[PDB]
Amino acid sequence: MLKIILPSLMLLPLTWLSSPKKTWTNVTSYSFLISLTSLTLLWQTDENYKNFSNMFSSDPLSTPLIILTAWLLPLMLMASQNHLKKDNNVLQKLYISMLISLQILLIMTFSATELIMFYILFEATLIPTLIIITRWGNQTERLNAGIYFLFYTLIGSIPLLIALILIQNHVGTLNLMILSFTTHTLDASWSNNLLWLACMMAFLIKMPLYGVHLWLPKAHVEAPIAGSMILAAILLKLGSYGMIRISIILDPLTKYMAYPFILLSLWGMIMTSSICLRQTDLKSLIAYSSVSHMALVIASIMIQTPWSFMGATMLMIAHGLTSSLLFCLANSNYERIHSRTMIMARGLQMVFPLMATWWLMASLANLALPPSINLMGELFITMSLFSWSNFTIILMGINIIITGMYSMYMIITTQRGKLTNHMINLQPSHTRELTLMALHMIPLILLTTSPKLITGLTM
Amino acid sequence: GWVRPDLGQLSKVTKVKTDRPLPENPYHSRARPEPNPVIEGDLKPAKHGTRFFFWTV
Repeated sequence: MLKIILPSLMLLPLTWLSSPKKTWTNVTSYSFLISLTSLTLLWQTDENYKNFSNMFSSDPLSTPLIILTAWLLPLMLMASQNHLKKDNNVLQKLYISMLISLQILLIMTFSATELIMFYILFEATLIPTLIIITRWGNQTERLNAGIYFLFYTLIGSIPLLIALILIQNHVGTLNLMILSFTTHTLDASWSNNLLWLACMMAFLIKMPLYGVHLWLPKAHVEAPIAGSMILAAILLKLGSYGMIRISIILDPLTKYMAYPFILLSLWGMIMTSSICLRQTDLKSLIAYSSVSHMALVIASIMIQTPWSFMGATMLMIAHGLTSSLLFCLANSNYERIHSRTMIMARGLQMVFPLMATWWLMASLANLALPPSINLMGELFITMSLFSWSNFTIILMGINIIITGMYSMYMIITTQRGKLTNHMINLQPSHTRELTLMALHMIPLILLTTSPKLITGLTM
Repeated sequence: GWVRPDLGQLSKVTKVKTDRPLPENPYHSRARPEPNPVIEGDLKPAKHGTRFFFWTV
């Protein structure tokens, strides 16, 4: 792991000491190589997980998030290359440094053994995101968005610190291997239900729940792009990972402190997908879809079954890839029209007949297409929920219907129709922004060809 | 034959004796409580360094 996060640190001098004309290239290529060397930790020939030190470990839940975080960086970096091309070189390099800092801190999170390491890094991730959203957003609502996105997190996370501190004072170590093998059943009192809530309602904010999600549209809609990629791809999964790690020390309270959150997730998933059915803003449509997806992950982690954790991991990775892809696809048009309004430009597939295939595949990923790690996750958590209660499929099916609807409606009212003939500024395409979608989709196909990796702790 | 003392002869200590003994323990002092013992040892490095949160060394 050290061999993954030291080169990631060396990517920063590589930015600052290189020419202005040979800085995107070098850092992009070397980031791809970091992604390559982040495959050694998929060499798990055994059941025992990979401990490299007291600091760092890597389980089959860590490794996909690690690899995806190392893999997104070149994509963020190339997507961020048309805008801030007319920016001063120092400003460019500051953007690069923030993205690399995100990479490093997120790898450290997913590789951490203790919960306090994970805490300080889970919170250090806020500073790059806030800077990216605020200094490089295009609109004026970015400031309120940053405030929301920061303070929801901090409100949720201060109780988390208090609970971790309590657990240290009670057990002594706060390490995840030892909390696994030494976990006392809880006495089922209010003093422990508050502990459950303090441990959970930091991650549940970040995933997010439907009661608390207003930070995610305001941020996705206003972050330039790369912030949106990350905020859709791994910052939401940074809560699911934490829940999967911390739930082991909360049994048996999860059997009854989970009803409200499963229920909120399910109903609010339906609510969010219905919103996606009727939404003027494309970058908000993607965001509400992300809420409607992560709600299933919430319910799944609450059920704590093998099928459920499995499907949660699958849906995590799949949603991350396809959501980053859809944000790229919307940015591709926003870099020309400079409008997020979707019904503005609605008759493409004449000018962009190849991007319109990436659109289609991105949507089919989004809706439940079977030979895909999206439907595998959605199906397995549907099966877990049916085992839990047979009356949940009534809601999952409504979601499936609406999720076909808003995705196909997006495709239709953006591509299909009559071309907006008043748009002379529809430049043909960028090889860069075609390679982007290819690099988002080719992993989906590969992982569908081999989902033995993309499962989690339980398979 | 009583001679008057000169200027500074009555202003000095004069070394008496007596059949009396010394007073053993004036002030009627009680026994003193015993101080807390000192930890005898050649001190070593801290066991696993700082037991702080997650720092190794």
